[PDB]
Amino acid sequence: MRCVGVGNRDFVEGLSGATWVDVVLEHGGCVTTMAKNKPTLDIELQKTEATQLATLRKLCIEGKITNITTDSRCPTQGEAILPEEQDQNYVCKHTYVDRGWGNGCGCFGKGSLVTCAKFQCLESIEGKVVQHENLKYTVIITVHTGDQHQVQGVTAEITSQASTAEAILPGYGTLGLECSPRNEMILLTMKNKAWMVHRQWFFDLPLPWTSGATTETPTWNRRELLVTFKNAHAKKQEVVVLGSQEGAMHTALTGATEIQTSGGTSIFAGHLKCRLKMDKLELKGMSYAMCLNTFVLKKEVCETQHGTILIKVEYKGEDAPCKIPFSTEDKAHNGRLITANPVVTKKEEPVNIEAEPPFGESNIVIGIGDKALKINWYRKGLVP
Amino acid sequence: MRCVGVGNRDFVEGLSGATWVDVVLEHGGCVTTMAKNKPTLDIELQKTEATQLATLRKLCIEGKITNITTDSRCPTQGEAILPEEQDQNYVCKHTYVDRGWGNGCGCFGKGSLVTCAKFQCLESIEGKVVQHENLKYTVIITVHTGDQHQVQGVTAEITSQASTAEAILPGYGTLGLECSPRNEMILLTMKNKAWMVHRQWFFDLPLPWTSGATTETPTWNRRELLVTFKNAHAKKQEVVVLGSQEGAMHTALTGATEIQTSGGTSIFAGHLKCRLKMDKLELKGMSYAMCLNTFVLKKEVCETQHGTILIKVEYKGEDAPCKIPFSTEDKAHNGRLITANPVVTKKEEPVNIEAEPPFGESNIVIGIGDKALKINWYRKGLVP
Amino acid sequence: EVQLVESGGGLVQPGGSLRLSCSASGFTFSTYSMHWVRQAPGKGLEYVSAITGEGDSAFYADSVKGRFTISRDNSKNTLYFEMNSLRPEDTAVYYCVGGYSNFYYYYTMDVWGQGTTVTVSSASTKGPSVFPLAPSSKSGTAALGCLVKDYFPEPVTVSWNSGALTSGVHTFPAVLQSSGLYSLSSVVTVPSSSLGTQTYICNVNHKPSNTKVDKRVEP
Amino acid sequence: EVQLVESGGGLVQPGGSLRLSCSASGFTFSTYSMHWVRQAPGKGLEYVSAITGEGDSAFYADSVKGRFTISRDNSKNTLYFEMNSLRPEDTAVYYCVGGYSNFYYYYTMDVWGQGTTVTVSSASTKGPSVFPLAPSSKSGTAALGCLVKDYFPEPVTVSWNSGALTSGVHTFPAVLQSSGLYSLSSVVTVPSSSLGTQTYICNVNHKPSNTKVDKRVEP
Amino acid sequence: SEIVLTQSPATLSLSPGERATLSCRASQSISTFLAWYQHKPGQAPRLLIYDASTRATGVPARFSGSRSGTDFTLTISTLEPEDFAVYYCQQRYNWPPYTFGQGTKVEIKRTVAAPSVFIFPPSDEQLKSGTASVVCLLNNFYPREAKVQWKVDNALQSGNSQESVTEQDSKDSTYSLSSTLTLSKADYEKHKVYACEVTHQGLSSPVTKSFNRGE
Amino acid sequence: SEIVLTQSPATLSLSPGERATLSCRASQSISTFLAWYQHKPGQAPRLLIYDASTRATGVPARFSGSRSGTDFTLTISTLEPEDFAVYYCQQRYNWPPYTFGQGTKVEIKRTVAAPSVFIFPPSDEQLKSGTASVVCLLNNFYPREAKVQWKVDNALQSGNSQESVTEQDSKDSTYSLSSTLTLSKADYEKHKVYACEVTHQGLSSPVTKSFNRGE
Ligand SMILES: *[C@@H]1O[C@H](CO[C@@H]2O[C@@H](C)[C@@H](O)[C@@H](O)[C@@H]2O)[C@@H](O[C@@H]2O[C@H](CO)[C@@H](O[C@@H]3O[C@H](CO[C@H]4O[C@H](CO)[C@@H](O)[C@H](O)[C@@H]4O)[C@@H](O)[C@H](O)[C@@H]3O)[C@H](O)[C@H]2NC(C)=O)[C@H](O)[C@H]1NC(C)=O
Ligand SMILES: *[C@@H]1O[C@H](CO[C@@H]2O[C@@H](C)[C@@H](O)[C@@H](O)[C@@H]2O)[C@@H](O[C@@H]2O[C@H](CO)[C@@H](O[C@@H]3O[C@H](CO[C@H]4O[C@H](CO)[C@@H](O)[C@H](O)[C@@H]4O)[C@@H](O)[C@H](O)[C@@H]3O)[C@H](O)[C@H]2NC(C)=O)[C@H](O)[C@H]1NC(C)=O
Repeated sequence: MRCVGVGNRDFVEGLSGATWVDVVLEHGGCVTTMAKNKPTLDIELQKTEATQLATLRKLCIEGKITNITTDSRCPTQGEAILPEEQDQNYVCKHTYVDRGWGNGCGCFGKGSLVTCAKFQCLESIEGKVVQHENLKYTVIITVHTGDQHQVQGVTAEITSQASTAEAILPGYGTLGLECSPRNEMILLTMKNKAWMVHRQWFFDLPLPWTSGATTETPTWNRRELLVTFKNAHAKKQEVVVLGSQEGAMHTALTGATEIQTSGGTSIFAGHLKCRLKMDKLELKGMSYAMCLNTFVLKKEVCETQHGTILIKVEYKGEDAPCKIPFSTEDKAHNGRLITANPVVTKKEEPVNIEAEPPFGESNIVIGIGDKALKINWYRKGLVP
Repeated sequence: MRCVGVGNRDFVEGLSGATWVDVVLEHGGCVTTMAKNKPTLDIELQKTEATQLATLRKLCIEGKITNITTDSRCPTQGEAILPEEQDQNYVCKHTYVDRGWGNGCGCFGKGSLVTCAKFQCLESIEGKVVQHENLKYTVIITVHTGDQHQVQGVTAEITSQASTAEAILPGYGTLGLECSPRNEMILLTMKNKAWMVHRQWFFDLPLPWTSGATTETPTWNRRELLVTFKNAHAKKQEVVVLGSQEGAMHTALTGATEIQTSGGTSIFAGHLKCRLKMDKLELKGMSYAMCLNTFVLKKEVCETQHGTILIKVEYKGEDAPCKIPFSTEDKAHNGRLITANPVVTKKEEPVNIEAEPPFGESNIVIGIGDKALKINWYRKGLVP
Repeated sequence: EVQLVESGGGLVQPGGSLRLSCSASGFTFSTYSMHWVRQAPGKGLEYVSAITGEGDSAFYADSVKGRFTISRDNSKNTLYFEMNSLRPEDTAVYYCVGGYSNFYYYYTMDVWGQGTTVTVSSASTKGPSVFPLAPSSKSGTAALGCLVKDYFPEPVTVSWNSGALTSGVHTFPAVLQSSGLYSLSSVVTVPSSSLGTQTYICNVNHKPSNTKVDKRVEP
Repeated sequence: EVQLVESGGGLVQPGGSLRLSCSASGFTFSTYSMHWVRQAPGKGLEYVSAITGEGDSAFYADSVKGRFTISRDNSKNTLYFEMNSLRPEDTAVYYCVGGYSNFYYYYTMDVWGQGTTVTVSSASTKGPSVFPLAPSSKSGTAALGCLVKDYFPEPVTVSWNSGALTSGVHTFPAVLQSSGLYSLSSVVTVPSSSLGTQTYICNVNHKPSNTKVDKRVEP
Repeated sequence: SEIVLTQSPATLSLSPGERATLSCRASQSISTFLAWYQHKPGQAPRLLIYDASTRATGVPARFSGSRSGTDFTLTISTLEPEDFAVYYCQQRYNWPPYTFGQGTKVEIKRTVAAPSVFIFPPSDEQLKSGTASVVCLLNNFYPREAKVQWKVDNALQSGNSQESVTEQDSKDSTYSLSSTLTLSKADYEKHKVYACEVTHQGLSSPVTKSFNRGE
Repeated sequence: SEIVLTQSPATLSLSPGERATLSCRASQSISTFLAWYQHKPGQAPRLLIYDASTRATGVPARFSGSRSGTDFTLTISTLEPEDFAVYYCQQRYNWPPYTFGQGTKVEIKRTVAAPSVFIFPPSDEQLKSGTASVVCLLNNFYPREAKVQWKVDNALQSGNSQESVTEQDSKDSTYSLSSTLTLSKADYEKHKVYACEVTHQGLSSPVTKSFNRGE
């Protein structure tokens, strides 16, 4: 009884007297699954887990400039030059600076100057990509019982290579699961937190970038972006590094989906295609007889968001466990029970019954006899 | 001799035998000013100073949400409500949350929910506007002498109300200054630093804003921008505050002009229209006789960036102070001296002479006699 | 030329039934395989059913299996779609698509019917309530007009000043509210220079209810 | 109609002198006040001189005072601008602007001359060096053509394949280098499908030097 | 294991006469059995090309079909006014279902045009009836991406609004949108300030239109 | 104390048929003695209106003059193809100089179009002569705001470049730019990688075009 009254709920039913049923678990919602002469089961994707992700590119967000050197020449003698202009992880700009007798030169005019600084990254972020080969899904299967709560479920794991599993459902048998671990988006990881972002958006980030290789001395492409050169009055040229882009990134990531990371493991809302074989799932309480006493409802019958009605009834007879008589009417019609094979286990505890009534006016009668419970109901359908 | 060999240099000359001359000092460059039978003077705007600036708007960059309260109603009973929804400095959103028997409600469906948080600003920035009524210009006036250095100047202040000043130039008299303290741009001040930015750019900043009034309890317009509400799976709604925008602002201010602030005083590169009366400025050394010995140059004569030539000469005679003979030739022509009235003070110290030669080939002869100094020169003009 | 023309659309109550026909002309009908493609409001094409030239074998998509059944009268040159147990989700425009075939259902070039609409809803036919888009002051241009609410089924036609005022109007697509009823808005921008000069009247026309409503709008 | 036509432009060395004339037709010249407006390259209009209908009083802007002098021959229906001591800064297009006036210089509706160009420079006339815009591989579209460098004075005319190739060419505005010489570039984009098929030749034409240069361009 | 075709881009915004290329990517190889349909509203879809590159009889030679791997591309050489419509791919690989793509809309591209924003308070008549509908109108804006946010006094409204957009206008190639927010008059009259705040590319910062109840 | 007229905006980008309004603001009151001229290249400026609101004979009634305070506005009701040109204000307040404004360019507005970027290395002939000119070309882009940055191997080049932009193309209303960077061959051959990196609105992130010397 775990998915009544949830908006994100899917009904999938085994066609043509099937023994197997296809579900696509999309995290968040859950899938209620029925097959004929089988227990109805609520299935949902508890979490998706990823480990050992390949870094595709490293972007710097806080840099540092050191080892700064200058060289200037004079208005007659052409353009200044520094060997650091070809040394890597060095960012530089030429300007002209006013030259004359006072700063040392023979004649007057504008002379070449170039400032060169050694760039280094103090702290970086990574864009890691999600390998389908290290996803690990876990599915929770609870049986859509009438067991009491106003309204514990066994779980099974799915690796990409070990794609099959068996869920033991105590009292109902063994469900077999064969799911197929079936995204142009990157995990942007920054400082023990992570986001999921479009990847051309990531590749267009105005930040210095090296590749995913593990060398502790990488060359930073577009270093320039964290270094500003200022030659205001043609007397000097100053270089300074921009200071961390952590705040700017955070502001640019408000809309992004935040992702939990704790210890290399990261958790996703994933979508897993899958399907269930219930060949060794057969219902509880087919031995039991019909129920001879009367039934009365503990609450008002309630329509769920998907059109099914939920009914809580108390049985005040003494046949100890008994199958619950149930049908609908126009004019007899036999009802569509999502809580498959309702049975009263004990006269004190009430039971929940989820049923899909026909469209229009219908009469649900529970129990047997002529003072048995009758519930007038009218199901509307106005919007898809 | 303070503005030779500077690119940012302006030549303004007193027309029609004038005694007064109009200059527009734009910080950075300097203005060389000449009037007939007067000393040439180099004038520049040392700095512009502003104090007691009116804050026009306050923008929050780091906020805090406290006093958070929730209210929800149920699928049958309409929309939830909180009195804090009209209490000010409160930011709120409605959602729907799935309701049923398990969280407390009579029937099933989506029920109204609203979360309300009390917003408060932890740290803000100001957009202050520049009053022309509290600018304070200071001008440095140095006399365009030939006094020796390879190539101390008196300064004067200009308030907006006290718009006139007198600069004593020792040995040359008193210059009178009457300048007129003559911008759709705001001083963005953040955390003991400041920038100058376009003001619709400032007004469009996506940040919460109150007005300039000094009340310690202001109402923040567009608080929403620092608060995010998340209702992912329709089970709850969470509110959190964004954390400081200092980094984002800094990144958005790289192109802005940075402004020095230290103690409410802030320094600008300003533009001051002004003009100088030299009625009590008359030259040094008109008593002196012409110079009878020969002259020889210490260096090579050098063209400046504006077409004038700079000449360093040594005099090895004994007339102790003497006026320096000077003329140009096509064919005699009398020269245009920017260093007005050159005079040799002492036979050891050389003197500098700035002169504007005619276009084309010209011959500058210095001293008197026929073994006097003659300098062939050719002035080109190819670009404005 | 080769052409199919369909009929049989309309309003159905949920769980009800309707049959659609699609008659063929201009080709030997027996040699064409037939298919049913539907399109729900604000959605893409859905390929749902198919039948061979001889009607000896059918295919049903999972969405319609066991409720819709596709059939073919070759002598009468028509294609049939008997839809049973309609749910609100079946509201759509239904096209029948024909194509010459040597294999069971495979075809290359095709021909489509006009498309017929069916709407399944518990909603009962109801005329619309018409309320005014009251303007206010900007004295340049301001907007005003009519709001057409709680009507069923589609459509309504909204005219402005009995057609004299056409430039600047936007009649918006009907949105279908949670009540199962439709709601739309028809707006026009006009200069505030002439707010108190020209009376602006809208003509709402829900002919399924035959309610015609003129509403005058003013500040 | 009312019209003025000017003459007298050309090349002047710095410190040199030139006189511009601007002859008038279609109005009683004596009753028009005359003015000289100039426009330096890549700059706005500058109002520099003015003279009354009777030429009894002149006004000179500060930029031209004491070097340019404006005069008027009313009997010969012409206006004169004797420019002396030209500096490179005086390079411009000069318009003469006429207008009927009862007061000294004030006028309301006016008439402009065609505009004549004068260029002051130490630069000596020199033909252009022509170098190739060599293309490389993108096999869609690639760009190629000619570079016309170190010439004086303006202008050059650049044609592509003797005029057969016009679509897709951009001849750029000449930029005047620090040397006092001009430099421009003429480009065209064409498909790499036909890089080795059609020979691309440019025709550079600096007629002041009468140098005509055809340059063929290929990878 | 249905074959699913994924079309891209969702919306392709081009000026007339530009070259258009639309992609359809197949869940698995279908080898060449892919067809491109054009759908204009009011009409039935019209087969343009089939077997991935063969034109259907009578369609102009502008329409072009290409296939590499699972990726198919429909190319329009020069867009005509007629060609602005929606385009669907359909695979016919083995057996039904001959699934369709979700469509790509090809629209006329325009200079950015900021919307005119208007707000309309619930009418007295409808208020008498028992419900209240506030109506925010965005008039003649391009591009179509636009955000309407309803604000009640201090609260951001959610789940109580409905939008409707017109199709691109025949004369200025622009869009207009209408958002109506409906409340029970009961809830409507417990709140004072009703505003819609519009974010659009043509607006340097969002523009809000509000009213206070009853005035 | 010259009177100075300040025109705004510097560039006014409108589609044909749109309403255009150009402002000219006077250093001090000139009361009504303000005139609007239109300047198309190759021709002399043409007086459109004078005394701030009076049209000169023969100009269309599209052109409109308004004055409030020191702020004057020229208004074009519907822009014709002919009306894309530069506009100058001139004051005639008291006495010469009858100063001109600095002009407002009215241009055709277009959809954003990213540039085609090309780089051209110095030719062998010119290298023989003694200088080297690298040429970066930006082809058919709108808007005109575009940033060309020359990069030598690790160094950002400054002060050694010159740009030239064509006027808006008669057919696609677009611009093209050519930046040439000239060095003495001496300095040219001490460096290996020559690149121009272009920033433009049509580019999601700048595009660089480079070569290595001699290859
Ligand atoms: C780039 O700049 C660093 C200096 O770092 C700066 O420090 C501050 C104060 C600022 O000035 C910032 O600009 C920089 O952050 C140059 O020097 C390096 O760092 C220190 C000295 O500053 C050196 O550390 C030294 O190491 C000693 C160990 O003995 C020797 O061992 C090997 C044997 O070959 C030898 O290679 C090594 O260099 C040591 O000399 C030890 O006593 C103590 O730790 C001492 O500080 C460091 O080794 C320096 N690196 C060198 C010399 O390579 C960098 O040299 C400079 N980069 C250049 C010049 O390429
Ligand atoms: C908003 O929330 C604050 C609590 O602040 C939170 O603190 C942390 C732990 C988190 O929970 C965050 O959500 C917040 O930052 C409410 O309480 C106020 O703060 C403290 C208590 O938390 C109060 O300070 C008290 O003051 C005592 C002085 O005696 C009394 O003096 C006057 C006399 O009238 C009285 O008005 C005053 O309130 C004091 O009660 C002193 O012993 C000691 O400092 C003690 O902590 C503070 O006064 C609280 N403010 C009040 C009660 O107004 C706020 O109340 C809450 N805002 C609301 C409810 O509107």
